[PDB]
Amino acid sequence: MKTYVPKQVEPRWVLIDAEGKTLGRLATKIATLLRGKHRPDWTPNVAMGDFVVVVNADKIRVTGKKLEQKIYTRYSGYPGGLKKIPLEKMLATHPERVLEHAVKGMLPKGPLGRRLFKRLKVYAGPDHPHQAQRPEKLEV
Amino acid sequence: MKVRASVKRICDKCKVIRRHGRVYVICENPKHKQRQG
Amino acid sequence: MKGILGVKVGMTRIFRDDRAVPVTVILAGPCPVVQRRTPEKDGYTAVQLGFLPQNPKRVNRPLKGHFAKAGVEPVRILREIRDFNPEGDTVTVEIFKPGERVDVTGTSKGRGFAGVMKRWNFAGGPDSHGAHKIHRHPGSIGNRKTPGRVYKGKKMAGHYGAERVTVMNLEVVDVIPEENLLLVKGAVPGPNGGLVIVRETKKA
Amino acid sequence: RRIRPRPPRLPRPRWR
Amino acid sequence: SRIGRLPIPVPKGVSVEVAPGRVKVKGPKGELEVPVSPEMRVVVEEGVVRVERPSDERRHKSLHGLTRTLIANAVKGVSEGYSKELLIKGIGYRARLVGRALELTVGFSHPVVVEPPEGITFEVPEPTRVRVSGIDKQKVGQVAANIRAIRKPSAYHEKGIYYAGEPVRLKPGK
RNA sequence: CGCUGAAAGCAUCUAAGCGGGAAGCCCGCCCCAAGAUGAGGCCUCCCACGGCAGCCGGUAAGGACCCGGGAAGACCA
RNA sequence: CGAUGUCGGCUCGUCGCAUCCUGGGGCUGAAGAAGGUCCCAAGGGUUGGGCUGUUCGCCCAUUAAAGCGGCACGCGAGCUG
Ligand SMILES: [Mg+2]
Ligand SMILES: [Mg+2]
Ligand SMILES: [Mg+2]
Ligand SMILES: [Mg+2]
Ligand SMILES: [Mg+2]
Ligand SMILES: [Mg+2]
Ligand SMILES: [Mg+2]
Ligand SMILES: [Mg+2]
Ligand SMILES: [Mg+2]
Ligand SMILES: [Mg+2]
Ligand SMILES: [Mg+2]
Ligand SMILES: [Mg+2]
Ligand SMILES: [Mg+2]
Ligand SMILES: [Mg+2]
Ligand SMILES: [Mg+2]
Ligand SMILES: [Mg+2]
Ligand SMILES: [Mg+2]
Ligand SMILES: [Mg+2]
Ligand SMILES: [Mg+2]
Ligand SMILES: [Mg+2]
Ligand SMILES: [Mg+2]
Ligand SMILES: [Mg+2]
Ligand SMILES: [Mg+2]
Ligand SMILES: [Mg+2]
Ligand SMILES: [Mg+2]
Ligand SMILES: [Mg+2]
Ligand SMILES: [Mg+2]
Ligand SMILES: [Mg+2]
Ligand SMILES: [Mg+2]
Ligand SMILES: [Mg+2]
Ligand SMILES: [Mg+2]
Ligand SMILES: [Mg+2]
Ligand SMILES: [Mg+2]
Ligand SMILES: [Mg+2]
Ligand SMILES: [Mg+2]
Ligand SMILES: [Mg+2]
Ligand SMILES: [Mg+2]
Ligand SMILES: [Mg+2]
Ligand SMILES: [Mg+2]
Ligand SMILES: [Mg+2]
Ligand SMILES: [Mg+2]
Ligand SMILES: [Mg+2]
Ligand SMILES: [Mg+2]
Ligand SMILES: [Mg+2]
Ligand SMILES: [Mg+2]
Ligand SMILES: [Mg+2]
Ligand SMILES: [Mg+2]
Ligand SMILES: [Mg+2]
Ligand SMILES: [Mg+2]
Ligand SMILES: [Mg+2]
Ligand SMILES: [Mg+2]
Ligand SMILES: [Mg+2]
Ligand SMILES: [Mg+2]
Ligand SMILES: [Mg+2]
Ligand SMILES: [Mg+2]
Ligand SMILES: [Mg+2]
Ligand SMILES: [Mg+2]
Ligand SMILES: [Mg+2]
Ligand SMILES: [Mg+2]
Ligand SMILES: [Mg+2]
Ligand SMILES: [Mg+2]
Ligand SMILES: [Mg+2]
Ligand SMILES: [Mg+2]
Ligand SMILES: [Mg+2]
Ligand SMILES: [Mg+2]
Ligand SMILES: [Mg+2]
Ligand SMILES: [Zn+2]
Repeated sequence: MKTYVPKQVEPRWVLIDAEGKTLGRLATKIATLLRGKHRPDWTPNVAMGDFVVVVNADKIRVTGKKLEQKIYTRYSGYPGGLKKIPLEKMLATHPERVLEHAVKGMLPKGPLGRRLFKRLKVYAGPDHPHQAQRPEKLEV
Repeated sequence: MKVRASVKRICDKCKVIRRHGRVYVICENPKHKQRQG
Repeated sequence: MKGILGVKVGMTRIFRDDRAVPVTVILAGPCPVVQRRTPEKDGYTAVQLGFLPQNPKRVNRPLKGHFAKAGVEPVRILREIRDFNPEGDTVTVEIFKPGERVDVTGTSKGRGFAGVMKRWNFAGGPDSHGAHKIHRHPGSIGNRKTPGRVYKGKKMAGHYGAERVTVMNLEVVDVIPEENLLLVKGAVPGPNGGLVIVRETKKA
Repeated sequence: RRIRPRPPRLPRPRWR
Repeated sequence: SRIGRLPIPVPKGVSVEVAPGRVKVKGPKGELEVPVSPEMRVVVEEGVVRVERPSDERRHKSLHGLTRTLIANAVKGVSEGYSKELLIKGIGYRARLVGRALELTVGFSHPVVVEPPEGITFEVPEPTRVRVSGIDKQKVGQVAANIRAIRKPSAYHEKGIYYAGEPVRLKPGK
């Protein structure tokens, strides 16, 4: 007998409210949902995890003094092109990237890895445009 | 202001405070003001 | 933020108060507006100006259809001016009076494949004292094993010119509205007969 | 800046 | 030996009303909103308000005294009000009102205008006395320090702007 | 450098909070830039073609080729 | 050691900051001007000559200043020699 591998399944849609949630402790469960490791028929070689819509990513919460001390970082390739950006300003200017970055580094590297990052759809503010899918609201 | 690694009182009117993660020493005689560093 | 399209025509010096002022002359007007960018429609705010009338033969259907939504005759060049919403539906040289200061944007004279001396003002090598076939050469371009590579944006020979250049805060010396001319003190990018953009300056 | 002069290790590449 | 527990006498008749994280203090001179840590408890008694701590550790002993003087200074604000005086010294220096602003002549190449912010009133009796008048205690000492900053007390002479009662310690010149 | 201020009846720029403060940091200026595969937006143009998410053909709006050239340019563009 | 070309110059730089100048500062045995001292700050800038192969240094005339250092004592499939 050989281990069941599934006929490719249709995904599930999922809405999460990021308000008041700690950054890393939402990022972990979101990354699990993306990987489909909440599924009894999980198959490591295919993308079967759900789609995850995140709302109120601006009101994501954070412990310690991170708001001023967490530094997201970028290298442009030129001499001097290391840019430091504190979490404070990241939230004021691109508040969806906070959750998107955190969630990223907890997703495998590689094609399937960077293919799942596109099945996460983080939004600031309380609404999202993915009404057509009618995502089951998940509590985490 | 004196910056050093040994901030001590110098006179009896000297005061040892710790503001913003650093030990200062403030006093009415300005030559006594000290930050640690 | 007023702006107008025009061609650069040539340079001269007029005289003004016992002082000779170098000028370059720009055939500015007139520029019919053919589309308006609004925050509802397009997110930002800008006016699409046209310039130089064009032989209706040489204008395809889609382009010709664009003009018809606005009732503008086929024109040669279309260009936007950002954060400009003029009252009329024709921008002319009248929006500039003398004393004002302008920014002029134009495609510079292309110098083609430029060596490291003409392009980046390098010094090259000696012309005697032993110099060996490196007279117009750049020299070192790196270090050694560390980093063992060349920095991005390392200034080298290559193409130079025929790029956009905005020269700023030029005094508007005169305006000849009958001729759609526009005097401008100093130098303006581009060759004679090249299309420039004249805008209200951003200085103080 | 090294104060003691550093002796060379190679002779000048001499035509064979 | 304890500021946090000393009750706050409420004059007649200023209202103190309690809310989460804030207490409002209406009064004949205005109103002021005082923010109160939800760890401290503000209780309205007969013509007296009182503050209590929910424990006996460092942060609760600290929030106690602070929130007390905060409500205390809020009550003196909407009843008596607050005021500081500044004493211009030095031969050239003087000051005058201009409608509502304050024009200081303290020896620059220019006078210095100061625009009073909301809730602050400028008064000039003598031309060497300026009076910062306001209901908000912290806002008053602010503005006064701002004005004194414009020409702080020199260290070698008796000229500048001096706080009412500020001593005049100088050092020798030669 | 301060304001207001406890723990610590005083004091303290701080433990709650708020000011002020560098050619430096972030925006601003100029230039590149949707291969930004996350490949965006707007205006406009053609449109149900014939035969067994496919295929083979004829077309539409357009485009390319070739030619005269150009302060564009090594060829290409 | 079946080769990792070696000083100095030229050229092209880039980085660090134990900061020469410019900016912001506290103490001063700070009257003022001008200094000393320490703190923050690496954005930009940091001249031309005489001497010696010289780096270094001394000197001339200036300057806001004439910083010190890493990059195989940066850089010979770039040049010099
Ligand atoms: Mg998987
Ligand atoms: Mg935080
Ligand atoms: Mg792996
Ligand atoms: Mg000692
Ligand atoms: Mg004291
Ligand atoms: Mg152009
Ligand atoms: Mg040149
Ligand atoms: Mg050049
Ligand atoms: Mg040049
Ligand atoms: Mg030379
Ligand atoms: Mg030469
Ligand atoms: Mg030779
Ligand atoms: Mg030879
Ligand atoms: Mg050669
Ligand atoms: Mg030769
Ligand atoms: Mg080499
Ligand atoms: Mg490397
Ligand atoms: Mg070009
Ligand atoms: Mg000028
Ligand atoms: Mg000509
Ligand atoms: Mg033309
Ligand atoms: Mg040496
Ligand atoms: Mg041989
Ligand atoms: Mg008190
Ligand atoms: Mg005077
Ligand atoms: Mg105090
Ligand atoms: Mg605080
Ligand atoms: Mg002040
Ligand atoms: Mg500020
Ligand atoms: Mg400047
Ligand atoms: Mg562009
Ligand atoms: Mg595209
Ligand atoms: Mg584009
Ligand atoms: Mg990317
Ligand atoms: Mg893809
Ligand atoms: Mg597109
Ligand atoms: Mg858009
Ligand atoms: Mg050209
Ligand atoms: Mg060609
Ligand atoms: Mg050609
Ligand atoms: Mg060897
Ligand atoms: Mg051997
Ligand atoms: Mg070998
Ligand atoms: Mg060999
Ligand atoms: Mg070899
Ligand atoms: Mg020499
Ligand atoms: Mg300095
Ligand atoms: Mg200074
Ligand atoms: Mg000093
Ligand atoms: Mg002095
Ligand atoms: Mg003196
Ligand atoms: Mg330092
Ligand atoms: Mg610097
Ligand atoms: Mg000689
Ligand atoms: Mg010798
Ligand atoms: Mg020597
Ligand atoms: Mg000097
Ligand atoms: Mg100086
Ligand atoms: Mg010199
Ligand atoms: Mg160097
Ligand atoms: Mg070397
Ligand atoms: Mg060689
Ligand atoms: Mg050499
Ligand atoms: Mg080599
Ligand atoms: Mg020889
Ligand atoms: Mg020899
Ligand atoms: Zn003392």
